[PDB]
Amino acid sequence: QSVQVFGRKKTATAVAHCKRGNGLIKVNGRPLEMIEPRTLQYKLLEPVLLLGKERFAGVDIRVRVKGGGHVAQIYAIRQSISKALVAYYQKYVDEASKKEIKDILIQYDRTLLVADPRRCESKKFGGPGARARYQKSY
Amino acid sequence: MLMPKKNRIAIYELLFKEGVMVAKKDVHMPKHPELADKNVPNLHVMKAMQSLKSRGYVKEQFAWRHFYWYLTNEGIQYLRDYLHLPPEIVPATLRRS
Amino acid sequence: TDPIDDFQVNWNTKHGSGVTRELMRELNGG
Amino acid sequence: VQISKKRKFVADGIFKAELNEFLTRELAEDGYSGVEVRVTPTRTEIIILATRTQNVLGEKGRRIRELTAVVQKRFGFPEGSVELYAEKVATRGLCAIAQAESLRYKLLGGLAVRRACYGVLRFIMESGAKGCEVVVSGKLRGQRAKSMKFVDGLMIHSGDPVNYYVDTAVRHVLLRQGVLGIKVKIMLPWDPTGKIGPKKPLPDHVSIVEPKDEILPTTPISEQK
RNA sequence: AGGAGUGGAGCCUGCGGCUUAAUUUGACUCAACACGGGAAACCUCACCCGGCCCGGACACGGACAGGAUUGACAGAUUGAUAGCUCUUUCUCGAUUCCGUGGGUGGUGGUGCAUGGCCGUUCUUAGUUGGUGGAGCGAUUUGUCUGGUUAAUUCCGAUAACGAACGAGACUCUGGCAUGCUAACUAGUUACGCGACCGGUCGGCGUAACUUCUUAGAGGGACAAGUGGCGUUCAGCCACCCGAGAUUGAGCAAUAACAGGUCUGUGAUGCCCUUAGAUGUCCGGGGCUGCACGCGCGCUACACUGACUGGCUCAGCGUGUGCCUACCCUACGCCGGCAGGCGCGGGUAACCCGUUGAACCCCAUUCGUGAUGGGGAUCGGGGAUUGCAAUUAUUCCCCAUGAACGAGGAAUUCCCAGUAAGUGCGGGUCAUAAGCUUGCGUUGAUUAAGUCCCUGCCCUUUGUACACACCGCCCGU
Repeated sequence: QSVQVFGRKKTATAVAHCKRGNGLIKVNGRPLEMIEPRTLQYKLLEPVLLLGKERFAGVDIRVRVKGGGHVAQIYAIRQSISKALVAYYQKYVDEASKKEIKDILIQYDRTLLVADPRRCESKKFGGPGARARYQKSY
Repeated sequence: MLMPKKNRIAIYELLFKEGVMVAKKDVHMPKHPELADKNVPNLHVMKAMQSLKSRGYVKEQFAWRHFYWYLTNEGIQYLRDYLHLPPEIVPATLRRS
Repeated sequence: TDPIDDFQVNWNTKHGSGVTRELMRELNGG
Repeated sequence: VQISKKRKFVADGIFKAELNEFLTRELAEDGYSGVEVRVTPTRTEIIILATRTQNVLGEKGRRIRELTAVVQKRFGFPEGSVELYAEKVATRGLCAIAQAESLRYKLLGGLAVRRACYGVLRFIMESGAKGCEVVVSGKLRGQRAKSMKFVDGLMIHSGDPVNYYVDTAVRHVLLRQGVLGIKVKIMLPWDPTGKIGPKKPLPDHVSIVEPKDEILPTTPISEQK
């Protein structure tokens, strides 16, 4: 089923297909325990063990990713996982524990549900960068 | 112009087939865009136009490095005289009007 | 040529007196 | 033989600019004021708005036959398959280049600058226009460059609406003392439904419609049919 | 408070003077010095030149009708295969040749003669009527003590009231469309294609829904909600929801300059230019010079690291074509280096492309050095667009480790996806970037303040200035 509601950061995005499966989370043919930077795995296991590894009781989540930058994909892959968990937990099951885990991860941080609207600004001529300008000649 | 008179009259005939065309501003162009492969040097095309400018019966509206020919009734009369031909050869565009 | 205009432009020039006279001619007399 | 969209559109722009320049330098005396191009299947039509239509057409249309005879030999139009049209300009107060060329051929004839500028000013504000700026720079007399302005009525000087509510024309005058540069900027009043000014209202202004009256009986009543 | 730090180190179009005639230009206060969209065999040429040709044509008078060109195996040599004062005389017939004239030449000198043109005070917040009040009047008030604001933005005081241009507003947008028109140049899931008793493929499984990229309409964010300040107002500061509680830029006033451009222009003013024509047909040198001063910038001085290579993530774009070969560019053979032929892929989200890319993801000698930070300093060779790479200019292979131990005084630039690090793209373009213009990618403690020593001249004030201090002026 496709209850995917984006989950984004910068120009990279993730779509978290969710179904009633095995409880194994897959990221485009590779497990979330093994990602190319080899450094942000804790950033990926943060949501699940923050809310509880016991929650996944036969739910197969495959996230497909596309965009620029690896770390830019992260903070959205995990956002997509949290969105898929929210959609699953809103579709049928109760809300009291949903609100409990939501409060816990909201006090944990804010980049698990709501995307960062930030983006790279254009560069203005007459300088090397958007805000930096060349040196003054005396 | 170290150029034969028969070719000048040929240029006059080819112009008389119409009323006005345009010229490319260049003296190094071997041929003519309208008279392609007819042994008509572009520099001599502007030579002809500058000669009739000296006469005072033709003008130009030069634009974007392109001469824009003109022709007044006295000039058409002179060209139809030097061609030694009847004035019956009116521009074919009125036959396609 | 409108003498009001001529006075407006040339009042401070060498012909200021002349344009003043022409303006006065136009203003009153008909 | 197909060509990319960017290149074909830039070629169309080049072609239009070429026509604009050629017809502005060719028919300025005859009051040429604008060229527009339309396309029908295997046919190109060109309509030329002009202040002096009797002077842009000519006797029996012969000049047009001449005109198409010129263009057809420049831009690649095959003989006999192109026609030229002309419409009188609805008002000379909605286009700046018309009054620009008028100023050119009023000063080229020999005329004090101020007289022509004020004649244009009164012509424009008897046309219902909401503002006219004629800036003339050069050497009016003597050997010094003084820029004079002939400013009449209010005129917007910034923002987006300058795209449409203001129409501008730059021109040069070639006298025997030198060159006089003019800019004519004509503001278009608000004329929706009628093509004199822009259809859209001025974006920064608000108008409140008059109130709708009340009828409030103190004793309730019903209206059966 | 602080941040690449250019300044400190050898390599740049050009600067300012700098070996044998041409290394020459325009721009001396930023707002000229990587600027004129500027790395030049040729047209990169504004420049002694060696001169190949009149592209001097034509009113009026000609020895007036025999002036010349297309003469190339030649001895004819200063363009020889253009008879070059060449003994002999070869070539489309009055058409190049004779005079004050007129221009195909005006990138020749003055932008201190001018014109659109932008720099520029100005990207600040300034500017001006009407009616009313004051003054004989020029003028003044409005346009202000003050609070507020990014703002002459408002509030407030108020002989002013009401307005206008500018600011604001506008528009594209950055940012939520889970709602909606809807793709076969877009894309994940109903049955086997090569594997595991149910899980996993960009050769993809029959089946296919707009969630996942483009581009449409409408919506949404308003200091709207609460709290603390405030002349209790305009507003300011905190807080919950929310995608978003300052996304970035182009438009930008009245009026003006003696700021640069006549070397941008078929827009132009007496002088050299009257054909003895500062390139013009052909084209063989020139801004392509060496002693040094803080002109934008370049790779570094190292162990947060260059370095065997493992894994793998980009976004604007640019792309086969009018005197336009040359543009990207999927395989076989060869060739480390560039490249030969073919079946094809591309007018284009169909073709490269899933820009597999590129920075980083740290398993290799590395340890404080002249070797591996630091190709910055040698001679040879394959060769593709280039008749013409002479300063291997530009496509690489070997050897060359000079200097730099993060660099004085004066001192650029920087508040959020910013500075900064990082590569790809467009401009120039034989295929070309140390420059510039866009794009992504990675990505802060920098303080939410004051006017110092920097400018901007707003108010009060003085004036003998008004050509306005580069003024005026006194005396020997």
